[PDB]
Amino acid sequence: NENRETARFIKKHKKQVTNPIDEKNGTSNCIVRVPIALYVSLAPMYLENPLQGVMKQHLNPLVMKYNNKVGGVVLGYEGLKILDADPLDTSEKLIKITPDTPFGFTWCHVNLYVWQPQVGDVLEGYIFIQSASHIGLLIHDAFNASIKKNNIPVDWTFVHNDVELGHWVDSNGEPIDGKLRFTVRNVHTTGRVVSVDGTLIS
Amino acid sequence: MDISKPVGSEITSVDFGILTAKEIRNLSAKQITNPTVLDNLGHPVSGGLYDLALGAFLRNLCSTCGLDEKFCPGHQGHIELPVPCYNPLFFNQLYIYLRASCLFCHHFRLKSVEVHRYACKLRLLQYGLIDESYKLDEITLGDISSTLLNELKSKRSEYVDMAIAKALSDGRTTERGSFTATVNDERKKLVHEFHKKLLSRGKCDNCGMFSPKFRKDGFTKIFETALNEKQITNNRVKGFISTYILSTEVKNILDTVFRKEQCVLQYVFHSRPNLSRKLVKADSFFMDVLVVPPTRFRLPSKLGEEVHENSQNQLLSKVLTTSLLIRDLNDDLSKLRVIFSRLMNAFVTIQNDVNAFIDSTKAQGRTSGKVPIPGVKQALEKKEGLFRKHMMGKRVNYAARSVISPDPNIETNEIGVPPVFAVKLTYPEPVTAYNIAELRQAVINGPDKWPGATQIQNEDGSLVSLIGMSVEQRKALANQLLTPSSNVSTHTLNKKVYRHIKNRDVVLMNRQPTLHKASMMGHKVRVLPNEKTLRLHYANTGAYNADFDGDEMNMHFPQNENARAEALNLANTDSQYLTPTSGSPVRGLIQDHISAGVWLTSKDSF
Amino acid sequence: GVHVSYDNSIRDADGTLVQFMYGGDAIDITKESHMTQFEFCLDNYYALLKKYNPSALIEHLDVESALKYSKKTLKYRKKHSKEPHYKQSVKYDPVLAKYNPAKYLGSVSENFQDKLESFLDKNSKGVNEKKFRALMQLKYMRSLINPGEAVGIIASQSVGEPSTQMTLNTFNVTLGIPRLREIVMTASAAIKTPQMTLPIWNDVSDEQADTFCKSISKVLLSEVIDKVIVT
Amino acid sequence: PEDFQQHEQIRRKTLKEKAIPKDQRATTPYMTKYERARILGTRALQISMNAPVFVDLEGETDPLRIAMKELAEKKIPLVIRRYLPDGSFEDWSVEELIVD
Amino acid sequence: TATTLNTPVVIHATQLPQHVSTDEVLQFLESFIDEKENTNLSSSISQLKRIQRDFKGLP
Amino acid sequence: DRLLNSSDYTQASVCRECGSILTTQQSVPRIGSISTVCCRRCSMRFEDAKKGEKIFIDDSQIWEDGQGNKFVGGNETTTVAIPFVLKYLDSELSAMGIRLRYNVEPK
Amino acid sequence: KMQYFLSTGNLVSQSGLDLQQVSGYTVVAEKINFYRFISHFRMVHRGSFFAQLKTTT
Amino acid sequence: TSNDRPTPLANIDATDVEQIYPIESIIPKKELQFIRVSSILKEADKEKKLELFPYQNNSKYVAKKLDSLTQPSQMTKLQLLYYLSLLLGVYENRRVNNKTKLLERLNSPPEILVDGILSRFTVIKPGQFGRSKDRSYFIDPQNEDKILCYILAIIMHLDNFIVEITPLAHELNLKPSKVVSLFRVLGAIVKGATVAQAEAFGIPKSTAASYKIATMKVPFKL
Amino acid sequence: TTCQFLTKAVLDNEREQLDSPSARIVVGKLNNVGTGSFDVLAKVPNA
Amino acid sequence: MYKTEKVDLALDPITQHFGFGNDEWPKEWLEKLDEDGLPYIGTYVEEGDPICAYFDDTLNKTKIKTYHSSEPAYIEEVNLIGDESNKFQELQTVSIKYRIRRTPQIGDKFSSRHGQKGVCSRKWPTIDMPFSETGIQPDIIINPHAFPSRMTIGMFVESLAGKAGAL
DNA sequence: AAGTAAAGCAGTTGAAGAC
DNA sequence: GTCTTCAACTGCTTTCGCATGAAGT
RNA sequence: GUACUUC
Ligand SMILES: [Zn+2]
Ligand SMILES: [Zn+2]
Ligand SMILES: [Zn+2]
Repeated sequence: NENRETARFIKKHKKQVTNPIDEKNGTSNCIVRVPIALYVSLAPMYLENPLQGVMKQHLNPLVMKYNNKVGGVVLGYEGLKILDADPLDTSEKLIKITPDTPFGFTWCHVNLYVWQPQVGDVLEGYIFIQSASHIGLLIHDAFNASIKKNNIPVDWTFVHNDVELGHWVDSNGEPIDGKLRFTVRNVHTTGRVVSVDGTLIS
Repeated sequence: MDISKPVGSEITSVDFGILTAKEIRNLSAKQITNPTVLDNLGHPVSGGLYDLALGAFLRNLCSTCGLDEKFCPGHQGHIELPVPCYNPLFFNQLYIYLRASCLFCHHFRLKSVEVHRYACKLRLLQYGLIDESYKLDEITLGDISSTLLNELKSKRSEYVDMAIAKALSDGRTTERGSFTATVNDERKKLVHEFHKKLLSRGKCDNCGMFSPKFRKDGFTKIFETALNEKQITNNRVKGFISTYILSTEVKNILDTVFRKEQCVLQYVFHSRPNLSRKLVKADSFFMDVLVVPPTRFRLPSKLGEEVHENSQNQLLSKVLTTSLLIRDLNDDLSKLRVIFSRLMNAFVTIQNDVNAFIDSTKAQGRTSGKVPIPGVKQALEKKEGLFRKHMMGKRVNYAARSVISPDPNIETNEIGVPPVFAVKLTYPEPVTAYNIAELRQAVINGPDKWPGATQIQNEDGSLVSLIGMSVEQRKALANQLLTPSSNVSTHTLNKKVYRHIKNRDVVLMNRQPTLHKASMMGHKVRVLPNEKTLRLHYANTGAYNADFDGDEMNMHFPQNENARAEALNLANTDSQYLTPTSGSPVRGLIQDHISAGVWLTSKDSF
Repeated sequence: GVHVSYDNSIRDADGTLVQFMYGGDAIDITKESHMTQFEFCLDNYYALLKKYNPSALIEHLDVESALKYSKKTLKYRKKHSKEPHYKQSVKYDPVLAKYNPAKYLGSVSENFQDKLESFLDKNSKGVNEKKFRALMQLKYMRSLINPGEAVGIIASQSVGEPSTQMTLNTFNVTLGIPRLREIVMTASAAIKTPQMTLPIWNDVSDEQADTFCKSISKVLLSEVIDKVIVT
Repeated sequence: PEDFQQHEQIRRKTLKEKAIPKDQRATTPYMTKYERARILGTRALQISMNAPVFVDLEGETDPLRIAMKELAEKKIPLVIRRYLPDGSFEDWSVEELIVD
Repeated sequence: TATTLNTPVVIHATQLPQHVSTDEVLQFLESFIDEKENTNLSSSISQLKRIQRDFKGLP
Repeated sequence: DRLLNSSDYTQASVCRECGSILTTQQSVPRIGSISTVCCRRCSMRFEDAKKGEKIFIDDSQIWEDGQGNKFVGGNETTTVAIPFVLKYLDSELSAMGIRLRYNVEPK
Repeated sequence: KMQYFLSTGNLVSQSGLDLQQVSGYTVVAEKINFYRFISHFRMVHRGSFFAQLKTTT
Repeated sequence: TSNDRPTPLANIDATDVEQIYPIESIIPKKELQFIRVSSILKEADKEKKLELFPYQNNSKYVAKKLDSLTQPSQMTKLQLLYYLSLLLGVYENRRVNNKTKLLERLNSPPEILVDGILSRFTVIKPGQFGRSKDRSYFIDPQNEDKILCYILAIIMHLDNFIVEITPLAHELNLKPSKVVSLFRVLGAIVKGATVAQAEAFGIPKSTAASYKIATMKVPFKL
Repeated sequence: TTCQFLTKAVLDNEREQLDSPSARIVVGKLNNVGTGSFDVLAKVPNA
Repeated sequence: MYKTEKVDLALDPITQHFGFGNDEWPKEWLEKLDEDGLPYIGTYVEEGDPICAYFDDTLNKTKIKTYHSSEPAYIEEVNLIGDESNKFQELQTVSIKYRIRRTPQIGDKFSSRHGQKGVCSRKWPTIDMPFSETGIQPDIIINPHAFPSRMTIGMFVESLAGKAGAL
């Protein structure tokens, strides 16, 4: 009964699908498309188009944020298909409406795009902001990023500016382009905008 | 209930259960040790009864939830006990096993043939197999060799597994198990047979020795008895083949016999096929902790001059101070007689305190109290049925009760209501282009004059009053009743205006005491700005069986247009013209219009 | 929780039933008005015919099915007509047993069609009888109990409303509240005054019944003693 | 997600088997008063939230009266889902249901 | 904000997530924008075209 | 509407794998997080949460209570319509030793 | 002590009195009717103990 | 080990009355070193010596103790007197929940002094939008019982440990019964005024028994 | 006697479908009788 | 009707003073209270109206104890009560008597000495009531339809007796 | 001071194969 | 014909526990 | 908690 308790503890944290390296292009293919079953309500104002109603209320604000079930940041939707409550190939459907609220309950599955960074992978990043203890990295200029002071190598140093942000000097002493290789350490989205955290030592 | 915010789930089935010694440790947030509710200076204490951990108390900031007394739903806590206690809610049930279980063989004093016989017939009875139930009993083919008993058990398994297989195979029953109004009769008859079993006879067929009989002390301290000469002589021949009972002894007894007879115990305490395959333990009947209700539910009530805490706080405080007395008791023995008589008395008094918290008709007969303190179940049943005060019928809001009066010139369904009752009672109505002309009038008038509106609510679910805003604010708000929402997060909903009353809505009426179908009727109202009391009809009093000698009925108002629909088509007076008892129409004028009718339709009238 | 389910059967909350159909007829009290006086509908033929509108329900249900088997049951029933149901066979179960009155036209009760054909037997009446038969048929079908009604509370109301008036002590046996409350709820057992009624043949006379009265009536042994003197 | 597929398969097979075709239905084909008040109430709360009406309103400011006006012309776009004591539903369409 | 009107009450993955390639996002997002252009979502369009200039060209 | 819509309507929080309404926690939110509602019965202490390599956490399950303790579990919880006297009924029946467990749909 | 007996209504009798009931001994005349004043000065109450008795003898 | 008391930690083995409760228990070392008040005893005008303290109101309670100390030989009596200004401001304005709106009243007080009061006398409320402005807080009535401790323990050192009951209840806007009960939790001994202590203030001798005062004797009561 | 009836109920740990109106009044969705013995659907043209 | 309410101070020196103090207090409610915190005599009071506006010693302000009922009514007197003692003790108990307008409206119940009762249905003037040939107007009207069952013929014999007893 | 009935108890309660 | 093992029995006593609708003081 | 009153 010792391992029987941990059997449920291990099957709730194991990641489903991993993102390996591809083409040795530095970064990795981490944009996956997970089909998910979504249980939602409707609105009587959009009875002439229930798929457009849920698309406007429960799907447009849904994009570009991190959720808890699939554990990533959604990057679009596709496969809008609704399910009926009786065996049918006609366009007309039926939705079980709650006898309490004017809204009806529908259970429809849709394939949602999502991007999830693991712990110990490699990603891209451009130059966004250069502070004394925080560099700005924008992978695909959509996902913000931040770094602490203890995740940078000892050789990498910073030099402040005098004319008009902060300058940086690497180990050898030559600047590089905006295209920057980067690793992933932590993720946080409960703030305003999604922002990932990474390290520079492997 | 606000029509704006719906419910995202449904409750369709409920299952009971029992606490477990492992979960009674993690269901709380902080222990309660000191036998005090609060110290001086007027503030709670740490680890106290009214602690800030299990909920807020007296507008304090909750230490665990971090909210006030308007958003924190409370928490849970418990108290650690030195010895596991009994339970009158279960003592009358497991005592059958306590008096029937053997003390040396740890089995039931029956034989494994009949124990497995009842355990197998019941193992087939959970599904709809009442036909095969009695078919299991009529199998007997082949002090005696046990090999033939082994093939009997294998025969029970090979038959029940086949019968259940065919039942679960062809349409008879599902995996969830069928339950009708007859299988409970059979199971209750079988468990009552288990109570009328060997318990009323002697020798144990598995181990042939004399076991002493448990002498009931009645409402605590079950104690053993002695034996006689014909018992001790059997104690001599078994060689070649008024004392109190502590809690740990019966703890080990029930803990061993449960794991020893789990084959019959797993179903004797289960009505449905246990899919999860739980493991019931002896701790299901012995109480190790006493969970306390949240402080928000234990607010100290006050009535005039007397100020005191909740009733449960007295018994719980007695358990607290006595638990610490028996707690510090073992310290004297640890740092090593009458102190042994004081720990046995501590056991009897700790018991006499927790069972006093759970029951009152058992413990101390004090002198003229005039009334004892309601601990749990006599507060859950004030006059044996408190469930009727709250669980059955609530104190319904939006009510109106006053004397009645008859009116003529009413077509059997109008109810004259005064403006003093019309201004208070209100009704919600969402805003749209559907009532842009009438709703702007109800808002521009206000609660001062009829027809008006009392309260205005926005899309975000906020409350805006109008009793303290002038007509200029009524104009600035009248030009805001039709306006799109702030964000798309509330684009589907709209504002709701609470208007007083109209001549088109439906209103419910009831007369006390109601005793039939026609004593509960709904009609439409027609206001009259004349006087103070209610108005009735000449034909409605015949159905209500009410008079005008001081009788007064109720005026209830529905809060939903669906309630208005069923009260206009179903609960309407026309559909209740005929009472469903014998076909006698309870309707029609009674005395004056017929006494004048005889003179009207007579031939001596031109 | 007992109520007429949507299959014309009184069911409980769990699903168990009480009877196959409400009183075998399934007509509401609010509509059991003129089911025994056919002179009313015959005197207002065009009146109720216009509001029932049978022409709108001719393409909706069936007519010849329940009428053919009704004539079969009427014939098989009228042939025996001499002996009660302890030897008469039930090969032709009633039209109510196989067909609920809510599916087609023709499914009626027994006393309804008996007193109907009795009325038609003593009726000599410019309206014909065919469309009047479909008229009363649709009228009887319209009075069918709406499935889903709380018939239970209606039944308890039928036994509770007279309880406010029947409260009277004495208006040999027990009557009123002590009898009604006794049989319904007190777990009826050996009662104070048990009663049984025994019919008698036509050849026995009252001068012979009292002989059995004295023989069956138990007499106390102490009621044959003048006085008990013991020295 | 495999266990979710098992729950999806068991609810699919139990729903299709629970269903009743449009020909095996043998209940009363009438418009009950309970279903009437049900669809009148549901239509009132549905139309009170800016729903697309199918019949022109002649200054009518009552959701229940308008709902009855929709019942008169059979423009009510609602569906009656009936139940049975054994746990089996029936798909009643208000279009093919006549009112008393 | 975290209510039954905006966020779905129940959400669970359907089956095993089948990983996809990289060049397919060009076909998906360009058709998504075309069918979209037929208040809090205009910025979503901005970041959608901002992630569309990456795998197609370079500023 | 006569019994539930009058005064006894609330939208409480019910958990699936615990079936309780009075046991759920409304913990203090983080400095940057808002609306952190969880359950205490379906949660084990973080000091015992350890490990077949050591698996990390996506930070969506980490949250602190008001007293400073740390325990992981009880994530999924919805909002259901419940009477207030039910919120007292399950509290009273739990006080006398009997446990209550509802269930919600789906799952 | 006497003020408490008249105020509440029940008696605190260490030994008890012959009558069975222990309550219903005093009333307050709100001075509404002179008829109530005279009738209250001559009240004849059978006893609060007979309030739960069944037979109407 | 009751594990908590509304009164701060006090010593029981001290020798002097002014040392039975050290000044370190009121202001820590990290905050006591930032009390730059040495440039205050230089001015002589009473109005100029009050327009720089963190608290100014329509009353004159702060100037009551300011009357009889000007020499740097009484810094300990004056260092807390400067703190007294920053001290009583959080009491009369317990309605405000953030430091930004509270700072609008206090004319530029030391940020480190008020910050330490929040960490030990208020309920902490975390938030990003809040912390961006300043340290948010809240005062529960349990803290209302703990803020009355520095009210009734520093005034002792100001008036040479003879505190009168009735004037303290008037200036603190509290009932005299609640003020007397606060002495008993700090460890003081409240009793009637003696024949000598009654003449020091000028109250009639016939009410010296019913007109109690406050005092504290050494050693501290166990 | 809900106390002793709770002893008989929890001792066996049965399953309650809250079908009866007495149970549909302590939790409740609509009812099991009258207009609460069924559900309502809504047909829309598009898919 | 009359409703005599009582207001108390203190339910250990005194903590409440009857009247005002020295701090600033909002004006415009002086029409009801005197300078000593006592009301006038012969005034009109509704809900939300100060009756006992007194000064406090603990908080040093003038709070208001008001009326809690709708009951638009008047007052009668302001009685001062106090206990005897050697050393004088300042009074702390004040009583006041009210008079409420019990105007006869509909809904009330009338009855005679014969047993018959009745509720006023609707107040109707002589504009349509049956007038007599003499000039008298019947102020009250009872239905003759109660005598078949209630059988209050005492009102008949006493109406004839009362007719002669006043004729 | 009133009714209705389930649970526990004890003296009756002795009843049924083999050698 | 006597020694042996083994499954009930019916009535007295104790107890669990009962039995309006509502409201104002 | 005790008493009182309304059909
Ligand atoms: Zn809390
Ligand atoms: Zn044994
Ligand atoms: Zn949980």
